[PDB]
Amino acid sequence: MYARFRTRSKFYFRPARPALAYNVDPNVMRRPKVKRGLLKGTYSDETVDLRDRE
Amino acid sequence: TNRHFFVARANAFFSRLPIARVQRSLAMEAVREGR
Amino acid sequence: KRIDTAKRMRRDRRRIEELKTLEFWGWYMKLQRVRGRWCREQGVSSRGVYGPAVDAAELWG
Amino acid sequence: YQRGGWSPGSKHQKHMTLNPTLYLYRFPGPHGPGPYTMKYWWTLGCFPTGMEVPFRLHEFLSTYQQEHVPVEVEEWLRCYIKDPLSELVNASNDFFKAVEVYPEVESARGYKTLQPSIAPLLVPMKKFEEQLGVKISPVGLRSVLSNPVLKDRFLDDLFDYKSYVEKGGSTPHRRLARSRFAETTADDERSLILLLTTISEGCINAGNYSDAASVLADALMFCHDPDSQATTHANISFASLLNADFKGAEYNGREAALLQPQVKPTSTACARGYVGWAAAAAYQDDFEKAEAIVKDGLTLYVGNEHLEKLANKLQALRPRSLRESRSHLPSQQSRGLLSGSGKGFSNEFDWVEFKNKLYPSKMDPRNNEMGSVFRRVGDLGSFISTSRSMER
Amino acid sequence: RGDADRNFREAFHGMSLDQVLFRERLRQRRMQKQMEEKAK
Amino acid sequence: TPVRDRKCTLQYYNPIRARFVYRRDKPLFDKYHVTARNLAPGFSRGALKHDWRALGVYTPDHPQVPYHPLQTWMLG
Amino acid sequence: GRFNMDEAAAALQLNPAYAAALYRPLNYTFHIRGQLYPAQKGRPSRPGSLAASQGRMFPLYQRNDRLDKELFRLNSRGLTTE
Amino acid sequence: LRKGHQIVFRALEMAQQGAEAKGLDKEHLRVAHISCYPGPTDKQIDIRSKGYYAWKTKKSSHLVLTLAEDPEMVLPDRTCLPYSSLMSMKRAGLSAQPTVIDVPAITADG
Amino acid sequence: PKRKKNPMQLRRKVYGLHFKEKYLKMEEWYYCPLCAEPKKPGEWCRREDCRQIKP
Amino acid sequence: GIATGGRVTNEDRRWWLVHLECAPDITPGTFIAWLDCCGTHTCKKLIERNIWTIEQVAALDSDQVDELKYREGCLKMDVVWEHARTIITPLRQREVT
Amino acid sequence: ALFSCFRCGYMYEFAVSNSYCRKLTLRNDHCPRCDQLTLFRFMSVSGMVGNMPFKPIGVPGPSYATLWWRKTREGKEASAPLDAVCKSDRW
Amino acid sequence: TTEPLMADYGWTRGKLPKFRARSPFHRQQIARRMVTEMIRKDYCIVGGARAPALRILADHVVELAKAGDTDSRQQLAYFLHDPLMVDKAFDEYPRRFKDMNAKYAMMTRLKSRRRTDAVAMYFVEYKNRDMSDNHKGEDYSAGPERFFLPPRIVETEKGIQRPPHMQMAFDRWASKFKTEEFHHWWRLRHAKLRYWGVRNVPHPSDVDPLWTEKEEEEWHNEMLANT
RNA sequence: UAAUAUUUGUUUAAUGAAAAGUAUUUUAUUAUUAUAUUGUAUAGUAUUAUUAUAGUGUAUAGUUUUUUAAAAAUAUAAAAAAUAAAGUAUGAAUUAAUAUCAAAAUUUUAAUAAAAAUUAAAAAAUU
RNA sequence: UAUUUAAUUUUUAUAAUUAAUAAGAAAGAAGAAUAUAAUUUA
Ligand SMILES: [Zn+2]
Ligand SMILES: [Zn+2]
Repeated sequence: MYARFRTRSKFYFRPARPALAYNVDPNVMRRPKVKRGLLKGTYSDETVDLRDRE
Repeated sequence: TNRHFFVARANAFFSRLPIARVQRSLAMEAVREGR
Repeated sequence: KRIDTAKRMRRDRRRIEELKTLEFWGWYMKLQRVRGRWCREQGVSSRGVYGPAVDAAELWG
Repeated sequence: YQRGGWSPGSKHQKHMTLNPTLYLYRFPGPHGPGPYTMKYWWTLGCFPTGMEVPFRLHEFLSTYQQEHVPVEVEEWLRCYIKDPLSELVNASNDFFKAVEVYPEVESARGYKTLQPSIAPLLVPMKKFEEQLGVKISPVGLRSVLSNPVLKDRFLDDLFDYKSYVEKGGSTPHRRLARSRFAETTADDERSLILLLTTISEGCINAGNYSDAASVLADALMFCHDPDSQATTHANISFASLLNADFKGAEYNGREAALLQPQVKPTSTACARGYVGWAAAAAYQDDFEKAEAIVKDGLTLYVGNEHLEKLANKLQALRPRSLRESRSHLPSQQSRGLLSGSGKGFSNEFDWVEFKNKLYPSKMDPRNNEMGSVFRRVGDLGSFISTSRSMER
Repeated sequence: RGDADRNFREAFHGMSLDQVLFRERLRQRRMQKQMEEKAK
Repeated sequence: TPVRDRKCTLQYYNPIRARFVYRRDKPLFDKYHVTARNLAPGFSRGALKHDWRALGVYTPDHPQVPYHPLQTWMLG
Repeated sequence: GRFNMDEAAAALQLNPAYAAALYRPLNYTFHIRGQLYPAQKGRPSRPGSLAASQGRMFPLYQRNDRLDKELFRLNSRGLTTE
Repeated sequence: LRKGHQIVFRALEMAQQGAEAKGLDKEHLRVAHISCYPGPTDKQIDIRSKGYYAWKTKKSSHLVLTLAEDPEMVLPDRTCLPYSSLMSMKRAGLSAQPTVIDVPAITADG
Repeated sequence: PKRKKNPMQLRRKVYGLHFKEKYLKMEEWYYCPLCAEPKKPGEWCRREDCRQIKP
Repeated sequence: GIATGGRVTNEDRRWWLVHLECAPDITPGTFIAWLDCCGTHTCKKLIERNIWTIEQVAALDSDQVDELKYREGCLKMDVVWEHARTIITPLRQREVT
Repeated sequence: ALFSCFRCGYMYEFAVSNSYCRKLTLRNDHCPRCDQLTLFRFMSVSGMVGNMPFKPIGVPGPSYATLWWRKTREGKEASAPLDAVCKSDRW
Repeated sequence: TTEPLMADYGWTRGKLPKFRARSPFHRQQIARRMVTEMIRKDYCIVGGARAPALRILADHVVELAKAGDTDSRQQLAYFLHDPLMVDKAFDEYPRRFKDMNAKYAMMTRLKSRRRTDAVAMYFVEYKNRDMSDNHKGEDYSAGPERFFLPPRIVETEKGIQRPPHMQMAFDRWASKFKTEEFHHWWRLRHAKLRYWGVRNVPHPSDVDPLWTEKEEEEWHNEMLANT
C-alpha cells in the first residue's frame, strides 16, 4: 500500500522479433557497426549467467 | 457492525465487582424467605 | 532345500534377538542400580516436593 | 481434443490417440534452455529426457585444450618470465603517471559534487599491486584523491618510492632472496609504508573499516623498524576497533606497547597502543581492566591527552554472562545487514553448511530435532540404542 | 572453571591472564635491553 | 526523488503492537521479569510520541507519572 | 558389554558373515530381484570428480555367493545317480 | 518470505561487491534501476486422465540492477528500540545507550 | 471465464487493498541491540542473550 | 468462601456458619480435606507439619500460615485458615450436645 | 490386558497405553515363578487408559475372562483366607 | 479434562489449541513424541500451533513431577515413548522447580521460519536450569558438532559433572553412530532422497562420513576436557 | 483463464517375489569338489501411476520420505465428532469477436432480444 | 466466469436533517493460549 506497482503491458503481449530473409539484414550496408545495445542505452558491468557451472 | 461501543468489552475490569459475593448474598436472601 | 533354508533363517534370528534382549534388560537393570546408588548421596527421594512425612501418612501415596 | 499446437512444446490440451508423444520429462523450451535443464546438464551429464545428445565440444576447447601445454615447452617457459625489478619500475611509473593526471575535484556550493570515477586508475594499480604483493583499496584510493592533503602525501610518497626503486634495489625482493638462501627498514620501504598508511587513512574517512584494517597488515609486513612497527601496530589497533574486531585490537594494541623501550622518545605510538588495548578491553565490557590499563598508561607516560580523554571518559562511564553482548558501534550493524539470518533464507532452517556442501534442514548433521532424518535411523539391527518403546 | 579462574585472578592481585603475561614479556624485553646495555 | 525510506514508526501508535501492552508474558521471561514490559507509563498505549503525562488528563483513581523530557535517541 | 553381532554369532556358532545377512534384505546378499536405487548404481569419472562404483561406497550391501550357494541353490553331488 | 526478494538479495549483494570493487562508497549507494524482463523457459509433462496431457511451463527471467551513488542522501535512524526492549535491557543491567569511545585518528610518523 | 480479459481487467486487481497488503508493503524494523541484525519487533533469535531479555 | 477475592468479609463468614448445619455429622477432629479451598497440595503440606485436625489448623500462629503460602507455596491458605478460625468454636458447642 | 508366560503361564495384569501398542501381543518381563526373563502372550482385553469428555470411563468393558480372573483372585473365596490378617480395606 | 495431563484440543479459549494433524489420535501421538523429546532435551524448536501446546503440556509434566505420586508416575508412564525419561522427570524437576508455582516452560518466538512453509518457529524451553542436575550449564545458542555429542557448555561452567545413569544411556545411544553400518545407512539415505528427488543432496560418492577416528580422538579429548 | 485447481514427505510389520524381456556393477563374488560353455540387482498399463499379475516357501528383523493457528458448504462417522479453505513454493485445463462496460424499467422491431428508443441510476477490491 | 444479490475490507468516542428495504497510524495467536489481563514465581 506504500509501494507503487502498475502492471507492465509487455507481459500481456510479447510478439517474437521478425526473422531475417536469407539471413539478410536489410540495413548492414547502410548503418554503422555500433552494437545496438550501446545505442539503445543498454550497458552492464557484470553479466552473471546462472546457467553457468560455477 | 464494527463500531467502538459494540466491539470493546469490559471483561478485564470484572474484578471491580464481586460476582461470587452477590450470588451468595442472594442465596442468603433465598433461604431467608424460604424459596 | 529352501523349506529348510526358510526355517534356518527364521530360527536363528529368533535366537539372536533374545541375545539383544537379555543383554538389554541386563543393562537397564544395571542402569537402575546406578540410579539406586546415585540417588542416595544426592538425597533424591524422587517422590516430589514433599518430605517423607507426607508419604508416611500413606493417605496420599 | 487438440485445443493447441501439434508441437511437443505447445500450450493447451492434447490427446494421446490423436497427438501421440512419448514421455519427455523436462523438455528444454523454444528459446533459451533454462536453468533447470542446465542444472541437469551440469549434474547428471545430460538433459533428463536422454534425447538431447550431450555435446560439450565448446567447453572442451575452453578448459582442456587450453591447458594442454607439452612438457618440452613448459620446461622452458619459466626461463622467460619477466624481470620483476623492471616490472616494479614500469608499474610504479605508469601508476604515478595515471594518478598525477587525476583532475582536482571541483567544490560546488549547496550540493556535493560527484567525484570523477577512477576507471583508468584500476588498470595500472592492479599490475602495481601484485607486482608489489599487496592488495590496495579502490575506495581508499578515491577518498585519498578527494582530499588535497592526502593526495599530496600519496603523490610525493609514490614519487619517492619510484626514485628509490630506480636508483636502488627492491628491498622486499632483497630480503625475500636472502631469506630462503635482519636490517633496518630501507628508504623505498619507508616510502611504501608511508603511502599505504596514507591510503588506509583515506580508507577510514570514507568509512570502510574492515578494508582499512586489511590494508595495514601488508603495511606491517613491509616494516622492519621498531618505530614503524609501533606506529603500524597502533594504527591497526584503531582500524580494528572501528571494525569491531576486538580480539584483533586487543592483540595489536599491546605489541605497539611492547616496543616502548627500543622506540624513540619522540613517538606517540606506544601511548596509542595503550589506548587501543584499553579501548578494546572496554568494548568487551571489562571496565576494571580498562581502568587498570589506562592507569598503567598514565603511570608510565604520566599525563597523556588521549589517556587524559580515556581516563576521564572511563571515569564518566563509572555480569560475566552478559559481557560483549551489546552492539555498541555501527560498523557491526553494517556487517549485520549482510551475513545475517533473515525470514526464509540464510537461517538455520533453509540450507545448512556441511563440509562445504549444502543440505536441506532435514539432513542437518548437527541437529536431530523433529522432521530431521536422523530420527528415522532405527537401531540398525545390532543393539537397542534407547529405551524408547514406540519410536526408535 | 568459573571458580577455578576466580582463584586464578585473585592470586594475581586482580589481574587477568593477558595483563599478567603482558607485564611479564614487558619485563623480559626490558631486561633484554639491560643485557644489551651491559654487553654494549 | 529523495529515497522512499520511512522514518521511525517504532514510537507511533500501532494497532497490533497495541494488544501486547496489557497481555500476560510471565512464561516468556526466564530471569528478567518486569512489572509491565510493553506498558509505558503515561503514554498512550506504549507509544513514546503520544506522551500525555503532566497534561490535564483527568483520571481520578489511576496513577500518572510526572513529566521528564524525552531524549533524542528514544524517538528518532 | 554391548551386543556385538560378531561375538553374538561366535557364541552361537552362526558364521558371522551370515548373521549380519539376516539383518539386511535378501536383495543385498543373495541373487534375488529387489528394489535398487539408481544413485547406488555407480557413476563414471567426470572431469571434476573421480569414478564412483558400488564396490567402494557400499561394501556391506554386495552379494555373497558363499551364502547364496550354501543356502539357496542345490549341490549336484547330492543328486547324482550315475 | 518471498522468493523474488531472496533473488534480489543475491543480486544486491553481488552488485554491491562489484560497486565496491569499482571504487564507490558503500554508505551512499541507492537502487537507481531495478527491472525484470522475460527470460528462457523449460517445459514439462503434466499427465491427465483419459489419455490427456499438457505442457507445464517452467519459466525463468532476467534481472537488471543498477546501483548509483547519491552523496545527498540521509538515512532514517534505525537504532530506535521499543520501550519494552529499553526496560528489559535496563532490568538486565545492560546500557540502553551504547558506548562511544573516542578514537584517535590513525597517523603515521614513521 | 467467458472471455479474454484486456490489460485493464488485469490491472483492476492492483487497486484493491488485499493486493497491496499482500504484495507491495514495506516492513518496519530496527537493529537488534544484541545481534545487530535487522529485526521486526516481536520476533527473536536463538541466542542465550536474546531469550531472557528479548530485545 | 471459595471464590472470594482478597480479604474475607464477615458476610462470607455467615456462609460457612450456615453450611455448618448443612452437613449433619462434623467434628473438630475431622480430616483437613473437608475445608473450602483445600486441594491436594494444600492438604499434603499440612500433613508433614503434623496437622490432621480442624482444631490444629485453628491452632496456627499466622506466621506458620504465611510461610505455608509464600516460602512453601500452598496458595489460598489464609482462606482455609480463616475457615478454621470461624468454625472451630461452633463445632465444640455442637459436640457437647 | 491379561498376560501369561509361555513356559509357566504365570498370570498378571496391567493397563496398556496407546504408546505401547507395539508391545500389546508379546511382552518380555520377569516371572516370579521361573526367575529369569520370559515371554508373555495376550489372552484377554481389559479396559482403556484414557476416556473422552462426557463419556463413561468404565466402558471399553473388560471381557468375561478378566472378570473371571478377578473373581477367582480377589473374590469371596480368595479373600476369606487372607481376611484374618489384613481385610485389605484395613491395615 | 481438568486433570493435569489429559488434553482437550479445540479452538475455544477453555481448550488448548489444536495443531493440524490427521486425527486426534495423531495429535496425541505427535504431542507424545514432542513431550518425550522435550523431557529428554530441554529445548524444542517447534513450529506452529504445536508450541503453545508444548508449553502447556510441559507445565503439566512438571506438575505431575511435583505430585511425586505413584499414580502420577504411572500416568506419566502411560504418556511417554520413553520409560527412562519418566525417571528423569521425577529426579530432576522437583529440585529444579521447588521455588516456583506457575508457568514452568518458556516459549520464545524465533524470527526465522521454515523455508519449507511459512509456519513460524518457536523455541520452547524449561525454565531455570541452574538448579538442574544434568542440564546445569549447557549452551543452546548454537547446536553441538555432530548431534550425538553432548551439547555446548558455557566457558565459565566447563567442569560440571552429570548423573552417571544419564551419560551411560547417552553414550550407549551415541555408540551406534560410530559403527560403519550407520555410514552405509547414511549413504543409502543420500541415494533415497536423491531418488525421491530432493535438491542439494550430494551424490553418495561425495558424502564423506559423520564419524571418523581422528575426530573421535579429538572429541573424546575435549569431552574429558568438560567431563 | 491463472495472485487458479494440483502438488504438497514428522515416523515402517511392502515378509516374500521365478512370469519383468531397457538401467556402464572399473575386479559384485568360491574358499570349489568339481570339470568345457553360458547367465544373476530398480522401467507392465505414455509416469518413480489406483498400484501390479502369479509359482515358490515360510510367522515377534516394528524391514524407517506425507505440509498447515478460527467459521460456511461438500465428503466420512457418531444437527455435535473426525477432515478440508487468508497461507511461503510449484503451477496446469475448459473458455476467449470486442470498446475502461453493459446495472433498472417501459414499449417497439420478421421468433429470448445484452437490437432500437426513452426514462433512468450501475464506485473499487475480496468471499 | 459475466450480471445479480448476501457478507467482508480487520475498535467508527458519536451515528441517521434525505436514498433504499460507513470507517485514525496495522498484522504473527482474537489467547502468551490449560477461559483470572499477570494468582506469590530463579
Ligand atoms: Zn538477537
Ligand atoms: Zn514364567
